[PDB]
Formats: sequence, structure tokens, C-alpha cells
Amino acid sequence: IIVASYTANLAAFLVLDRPEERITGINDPRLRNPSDKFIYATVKQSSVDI
Amino acid sequence: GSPRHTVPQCCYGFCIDLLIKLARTMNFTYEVHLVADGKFGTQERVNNSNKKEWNGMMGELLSGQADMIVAPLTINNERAQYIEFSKPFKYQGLTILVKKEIPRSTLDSFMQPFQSTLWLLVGLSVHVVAVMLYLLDRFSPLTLSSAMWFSWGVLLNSGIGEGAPRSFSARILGMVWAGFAMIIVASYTANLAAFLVLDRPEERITGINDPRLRNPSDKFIYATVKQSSVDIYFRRQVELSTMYRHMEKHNYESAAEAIQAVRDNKLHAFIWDSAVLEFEASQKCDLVTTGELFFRSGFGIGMRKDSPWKQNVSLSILKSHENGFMEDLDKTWVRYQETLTFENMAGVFMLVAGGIVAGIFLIFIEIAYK
Amino acid sequence: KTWVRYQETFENMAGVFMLVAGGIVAGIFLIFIEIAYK
Amino acid sequence: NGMIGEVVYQRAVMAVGSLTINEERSEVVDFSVPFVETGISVMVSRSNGTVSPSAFLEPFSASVWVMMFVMLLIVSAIAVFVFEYFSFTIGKAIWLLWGLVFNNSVPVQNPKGTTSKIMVSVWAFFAVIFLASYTANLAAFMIQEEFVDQVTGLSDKKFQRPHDYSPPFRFGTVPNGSTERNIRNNYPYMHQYMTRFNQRGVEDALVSLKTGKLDAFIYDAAVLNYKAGRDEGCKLVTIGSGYIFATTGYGIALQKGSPWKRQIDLALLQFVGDGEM
Amino acid sequence: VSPSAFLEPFSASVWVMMFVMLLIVSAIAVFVFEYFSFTIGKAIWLLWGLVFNNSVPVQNPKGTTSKIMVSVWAFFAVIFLASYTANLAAFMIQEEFVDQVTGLSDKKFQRPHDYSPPFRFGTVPNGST
Amino acid sequence: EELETLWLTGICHNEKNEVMSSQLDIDNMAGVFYMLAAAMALSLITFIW
Ligand SMILES: *[C@@H]1O[C@H](CO)[C@@H](O[C@@H]2O[C@H](CO)[C@@H](O)[C@H](O)[C@H]2NC(C)=O)[C@H](O)[C@H]1NC(C)=O
Ligand SMILES: *[C@@H]1O[C@H](CO)[C@@H](O[C@@H]2O[C@H](CO)[C@@H](O)[C@H](O)[C@H]2NC(C)=O)[C@H](O)[C@H]1NC(C)=O
Ligand SMILES: *[C@@H]1O[C@H](CO)[C@@H](O)[C@H](O)[C@H]1NC(C)=O
Ligand SMILES: *[C@@H]1O[C@H](CO)[C@@H](O)[C@H](O)[C@H]1NC(C)=O
Ligand SMILES: *[C@@H]1O[C@H](CO)[C@@H](O)[C@H](O)[C@H]1NC(C)=O
Ligand SMILES: *[C@@H]1O[C@H](CO)[C@@H](O)[C@H](O)[C@H]1NC(C)=O
Repeated sequence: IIVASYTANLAAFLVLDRPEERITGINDPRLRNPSDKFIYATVKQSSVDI
Repeated sequence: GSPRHTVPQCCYGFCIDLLIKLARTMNFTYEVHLVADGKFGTQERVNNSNKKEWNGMMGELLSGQADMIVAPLTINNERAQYIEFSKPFKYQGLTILVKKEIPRSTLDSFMQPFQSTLWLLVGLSVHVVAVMLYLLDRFSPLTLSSAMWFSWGVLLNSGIGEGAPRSFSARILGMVWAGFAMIIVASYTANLAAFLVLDRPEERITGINDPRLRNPSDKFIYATVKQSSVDIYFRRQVELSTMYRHMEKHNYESAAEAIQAVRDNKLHAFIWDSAVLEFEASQKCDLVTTGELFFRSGFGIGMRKDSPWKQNVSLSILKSHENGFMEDLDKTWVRYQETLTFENMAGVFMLVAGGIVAGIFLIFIEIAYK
Repeated sequence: KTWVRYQETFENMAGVFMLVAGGIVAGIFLIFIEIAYK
Repeated sequence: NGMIGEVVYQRAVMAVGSLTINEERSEVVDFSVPFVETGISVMVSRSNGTVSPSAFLEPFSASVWVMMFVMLLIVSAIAVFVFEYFSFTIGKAIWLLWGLVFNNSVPVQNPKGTTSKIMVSVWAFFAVIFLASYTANLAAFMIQEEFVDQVTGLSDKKFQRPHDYSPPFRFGTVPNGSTERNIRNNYPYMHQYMTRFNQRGVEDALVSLKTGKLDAFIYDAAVLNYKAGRDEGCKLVTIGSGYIFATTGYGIALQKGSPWKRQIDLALLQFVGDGEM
Repeated sequence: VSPSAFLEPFSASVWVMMFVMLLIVSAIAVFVFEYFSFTIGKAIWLLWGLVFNNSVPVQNPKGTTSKIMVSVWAFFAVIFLASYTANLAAFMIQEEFVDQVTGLSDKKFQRPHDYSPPFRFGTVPNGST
Repeated sequence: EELETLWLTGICHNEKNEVMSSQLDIDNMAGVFYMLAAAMALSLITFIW
């Protein structure tokens, strides 16, 4: 039973990754209200600026 | 059903105890009766005058037959233009009740729900293995049942008091059969486990953001209460006309009609207040709502115009908010809730016991022969 | 297809093999000590 | 003082911004209708709690166990019959048959009369698929996750006294707050133990919850819900959703006799009445 | 789609190190058996039968060192079995979904005699497609 | 973007990992049988000498 729980724990530590270690949503309020760590930028005088 | 059978009966429950608390706080006498129809009240046309009227609790209040309405008042903008509201004692939204309660893996897919490759596969595999072991053993460069028992024991991995025969070249066959057996049972254990982990389909609706309900059909039968305020709230909004046209075909009188209809699979979904469906999910274990919450509204007290029972009554309601009487109302009704090897391994033990009876019969025939 | 489409038991073995190999190498010396004991 | 000091003393008109609701403010001025379900809540440090893989009742549930004993007795009786036809495994048959479930016992003498080997093989194949189902249940344990909540709600026995339990802890509020008045109207001893556990800054109390300089904190519900929803690190999920809490809202205070109250209430119900809220 | 990748795609070189440690443990067992009744060449079959522990009765070694090596090798085999079950779980959960046709210019699309089922496809008539 | 979010359904995403793996693979025991036939050939080589 101990080694079966060990096998289940080492499988469960290989099932999942770290989900959303960085933000993918454009409509995140963390992006709407940024911080000093959210270094997001664009090209100077690009159409993204317009 | 019954036009002329009006009986004095016993009323109790949540809002009745709320009214008893209000009568305990404020000094007054009262008169509790029930509404004639089974409707909240809608701005609905009358047969003449090109004018809409009211019915239900509002129809009995505005006619002077009632004085104060203590009820799950669906607070909207249409009723506030005519009468006054109160500060809500209950805060509650809207959701959908469906039937996401169907048992999965009725036998855990051992040999009978899965197709018949594996059992016959192991059978003719160990048959060919036994035949070539006999070809190795009878012509070396008991014997039959001993090699069979060794083959089953290496295939089966439990540890039994057997012995390998003279296997100067058959030990390669035995080690390949051992690796064969363990890689098969390891793959079988692994994919059965990972199958019953990922055995979660999507048979739900996921709230208002369902384009299968934006363009409905006969597959998702969602309806509403006949002459409900939620129907008015969906009649106001500019893009919810399709769900309005879908729900107006199957308008039901009471909510328990829809509860029994979705219980007997007559419906597929129902728009209703959230905490009431949570309470009935605590009642009926075969009911689980969806997750998206919309129209976070309040339940308070249906009131008249300018009246001396507006100020101190709202003060008594907020006095009930500040103390633990809301927690008392929780403890009475709101907070108050209510590989199994029984469906799965029943037939497993049925086939095992059939093999037991057949093996006992073959053993007694063998003793009768020897 | 030339440049856009063109892109340019492994994890569970390395430290396990190294640690078990070092443990067996130390255990052989322990066996030398135990056979010298008896 | 503040917005109440501006509206009651008639130096203002209303408070469109967020404001708590209690009975004394309903006495001095008049609130509007509420528009958002904002009660109170408690934010804690909430380190990584256990998932509790302690018990399991899914395969046998203390009732298939009788079938295990019955089939053990059947295998033992037929082994006694083979011993009568044909080695000390009369009472050792249960030890053998459950020992070879876990396939690491000492092999006792198995008879060559074809009976006991076949029934041990059948029960052992059942034990192999039973251990497969047991590992499958342990793998299906990964699907759910639930770290246990330390405090259920405001009526906790932890909230009686931190000396009552073996770890002592601390709880805080905001100074001069309506939540303090709600505490003093419900539990004066809570205010007495909160007096020595005060703080100054809301973000400072948040950092104190992060850095372990504070154990518990009491504030409004949805504000802490949003600040945990935007929280960098994402280590804060509030216990409950307003169940054992004040369950109030946000209103607009107007002067007693203001004619704007009906229009403001109709406009709020219009803003709710289209989903624009 | 349920693919099959067990030994040749995954264990491309780990199988070599498994055989290296197998030869090391077998050399240790032969040295212990020759230091102090037929486990000279049979030690390889004994060792790879005790890799998987599939109910193979062989013998009981009287040497303590042989049983210590069997114990350490068995713990290594148990954690290898647990890692193999975790690898199969990750192979099931990370499930790719390949297609029979991965191109508009498929060689199947020239003639359905290219493969054994003759497939079928069409469009709407009087269309720009 | 709002109109294409409204008038386009998006429940069925790209390559869902659902229940459709139906516990049967064919190529796995086929390859195990290829290695088994190699073991038959090696057993015949050890049998002839
Ligand atoms: C409710 O329904 C009817 C009343 O309409 C009751 O059944 C009988 O109805 C007839 C008229 O059609 C009356 O003359 C009888 O007096 C009624 N029976 C009795 C015993 O009162 C019925 O009893 C009522 N009760 C239920 C089933 O809820
Ligand atoms: C594509 O267009 C042609 C031309 O209109 C259609 O061909 C006609 O088909 C009908 C039978 O369905 C014949 O009786 C006519 O003689 C055809 N030509 C004429 C003169 O109309 C054809 O059916 C169309 N295909 C579709 C369905 O798109
Ligand atoms: C409450 O009302 C009753 C009935 O009118 C009356 O007898 C009693 O004196 C009242 N008590 C108070 C507190 O006014
Ligand atoms: C009056 O109007 C309703 C619809 O609002 C209709 O169903 C009914 O047949 C009409 N007739 C009556 C009762 O006069
Ligand atoms: C309401 O409460 C006040 C408190 O002073 C009391 O004087 C009054 O009689 C009560 N009745 C009304 C007007 O509702
Ligand atoms: C609370 O009010 C008192 C009134 O004297 C004041 O001294 C104290 O600084 C206030 N604390 C805060 C920061 O709320």
C-alpha cells in the first residue's frame, strides 16, 4: 500500500505542468493595471500604437 | 383543477419565520392568506381598452386585497416604477438546473464491456507457448500439466510452489513470456487507471454563454415559469428574444412542475434563482446546477406607496442583518444540507463463481476418473 | 513549408542510474569490509 | 466624520463611491437600493495545506469484506478436501491466500491435485485486477484538490480564544471601521483581543499576511476577492463566499428628504436591468 | 488515436544502461558465487527474472551479498516499474491526434487504390471550390 | 471582434483529450509479437545447437 501510494504520488507529479506560469489573457486586469514586472511593449511608431 | 375549494391550512418555512421575526420586532397584528393564482405578476394585456394590467401578488396588492407582500420578490425596474421596494434580506442570482447525473463505467470495462481480444489473445498465446514448450521438452537437444502450471504462474505473478523444467534453451522462452506478461498487465493497469481518470465528458450547458441555446432546437428544452419576472427581464434585453421565443412555448405554472419534469427528463434545463436550486440539490441528489451566475438580485418585501411601515420595517430588516438572525435563518434552512465493486465487480464475481462451480465439477469428474 | 513550417524514458533515468551506481560501488567496498570481518 | 461628516452636516449631497451600510447611517441619512453583493470576509496567509489521502472506502466499504472471508473459507475447505484426498495449510489457507495477494510470502506446499492451484490462480487474478483498481483509485485521487480550511466562519471556536488551541494566532481589522462596530455589537471580547492586534495599511496588512506578520484579517468580501484575484503569486483564495458573514451590499447615501432617491433607484435598476452592470 | 511507443521510441539508449547495470550485478553475483550450485551462467536468467518478479522459482542464495544485491536490484526494479507506469500515464494524458490526410496535395487524393479502403469526398455543385 | 465572438460557437476546441481513447491499441501487441517472433527465432537457433 505504501509503494502504491508512492507510485501514485510520482505519477501525479508527472501528470500536470505548472498551468499559466505567465499570463496569456489580453483582458487580464493585471495587464490593465500593470506593475513594474510586467514589461510589455511595442515597436515605436507602429500600427499597434495607432 | 379546483375553482371553489379554499381551506385554512398551516403555513411555515423560511419567510414565515421572517414574518414572525418582524411581528416580534414591530408591534402589530396581521392576516396571512395565499394568492389566488400561482403567478408572481406581469404587465399583461387585458382583453379590452388596449391597456396592460397586473395579476398575482401585485394584482391582489394593488386591488387593495393585500397590504404587505413577504415573498421571494424578484426585484426589477418595472415594479419600482409603480410601487416601492424594501432593502433585500436575501441576495441571490440566476442559474440553470440540468441533469448531469449519469453513472459512468458500469462494469469498469474488465472483459465484457471491452471487446474480446485480450482473453482469447492470452488463451491462444499460452496455447502456442505450451505447444512449443512441449516440442522443446519431448525432444530435448508430470510434463504436460507441470508446464501448463508454470506457464500460468509466470503469466499470473503471484508466487506458487512450482518448478521450472529442464530449460537449457527454454529459459529464454520463459524470460520472454515473463516480460510479455508484465508489460501486458502494466499497460492494462496504466490505461485503465488513466481512462477512469479522464472519464469526464461535457454534457452540461455552462450558463448563459451557450450558442447551443442561442440557436436552440428540440434537444435542449429550456423553459420558465408562466408569467415570471425573469421572463420580463429577458423580454427587456435586446438580443434575448430567441430564448424568449423558446421558453414561451413551454411555460409552466409552478417550479415543482419543472422539477418533476427535469426529474422525469421531460425538460433539459430551467432558468431559476440560484440558492433555491442549491437547496433542492441538497434535497434531490440527482440535481447539479451550472456555474455561471448572472443577474445578482435581491429578495426583500413587496411594499405599497408612502406608508408608515416603510422606515422602521427597513430598520428591522437591517437589524436582522447586523445580528446573527441571518445565521439563524441559515441554520434552519440555508446552511442546512441533507471502482465501487457493487455495480462494477458484481459480474466479475459472478463469472468467478461460475468458474468455481465449473472447476469443482471438473475436479470431481477427475477424481471419478482417477 | 520552407521556413514557417520548418521548426528547430529520458527524464526518469539519469540521477537514478548515477545514484544507484554510486550506491552499488560503495556497497561493494562495504562487502569487502564485511568479508574481511568474517 | 468623512463622507458621513459631509452629508449629515449638509456640506455634500451624496456618496456615489463605495460605502458600508449599518443601522446608524440608516438613521442619520437614507441609503439607495444596493447593486452588488458585498458582505465581509477573512483573508489568511493560507500556506500549502494537505490533500488528506488518509482513508479509502470505495472498493470494499466494510461490506465486501464478508465475501472475502466467505471465499477464504471456501478455498480453505476445498484445500482440506484435497488434503483428505491426498501440507499444513488447513488454518494457514487464509494466510497463504491473502499473503499471495501481495506476492511476497514464503511459498507453502501447494498440492498437485489441480484444484487449489486453479482456485488460487483465479483469486490471484482477481487480486491483480483489484490492485489495478486500487492504483486506479489512487490515481483518480489526483483529480480533486482540497486543502482544508482552518476557520469555517465568524462563529469559530478558534475565534473564541487562540489560547484554547495549541498554536496561538492573530486577527485584524481596519481602524475606525464599521466592521469594528459590527464586532462591538456582536462580540466585545473579539474587540478586546483585536485591540492589541491592530494594523495601519490595507496593503501593509496584505504584505503582513504574505510575509507572515499577520495570521488573519477581516475586511469586506468582494474587495478581498478582487485583490486575491489580481494577486501576484496567486496564493490567496477566500474561505467561503459570504456564508457565515454579514451579507450586506453597497448603497448610495442620500439626505433625508432628497427628491433624487426615486430617480437614482430607477437608474440603478435600469443599469442592472440590461446586464450593463 | 491510441499510438504504440514503448521501447524503441522512448528507451532508445536507457535500455543500454539497464543492460550495463544488469551485467554489473551479474558479474557481482558470479564473483560471490565463485568466492564461497549452478548459478554461473544461470545467474543472468535469475537476474532478469527477478527484474520483473513474475513468480519464477529459481533458488535461494546462501551468500548474504547475493541477497543484498537482489534487495538493492529489486528496489531499483520497483522504482523503475513505478516510473514506467508514470510514463504510460503521461503517454495517455499527453495524447496526440494525428490525421489520415495531412494535406490538400495528398497522394491519397490522386487515386484511392493507393490504400486498401477506397475513400470518398465531394463538394457542392456549381461552386467556386 | 464582438460580432465574430457572438455569431461563432466555440465549445469544441482544438484536439480535446476526452474519453475517445477506447482502451484498445492494435500496434502495441503487434510489436510485442514481432519481438516474440524474434524470440522464437532465437529459440530455434538455440534448439538446433
Ligand atoms: C382538491 O380538488 C377537488 C376540489 O375541486 C377535491 O375533490 C372533490 O371535488 C368535488 C368537485 O369536483 C367536490 O364536490 C368534492 O367535495 C371534492 N372532494 C372532497 C373529499 O372534498 C379534492 O378533495 C381536493 N383535494 C386535493 C386532492 O388536493
Ligand atoms: C448546377 O447548375 C446546372 C444548370 O442549372 C444544373 O443542371 C440542371 O439540372 C437539372 C436536374 O436537376 C436538369 O434537368 C437540367 O437540364 C440541368 N440544366 C438546366 C438547363 O437547368 C445543376 O442541377 C446544378 N447543380 C446544383 C444542384 O448545384
Ligand atoms: C403592543 O400592542 C398591543 C395590542 O395593541 C398592546 O396591548 C401593547 O400595549 C403594545 N405594547 C407596546 C410596547 O406598545
Ligand atoms: C383574453 O386575453 C387572453 C390573452 O391575454 C386570451 O388568452 C383570452 O382568450 C382572452 N379572452 C378572455 C378571457 O376574455
Ligand atoms: C418608528 O420609529 C420611531 C422611533 O422614534 C417611533 O417614534 C415611531 O412611532 C415608529 N413608527 C413609525 C412612524 O413607523
Ligand atoms: C481612529 O480615530 C481616532 C480618533 O482620535 C484617531 O486618533 C486615530 O488615528 C484613527 N485611526 C485610524 C488611522 O483610523
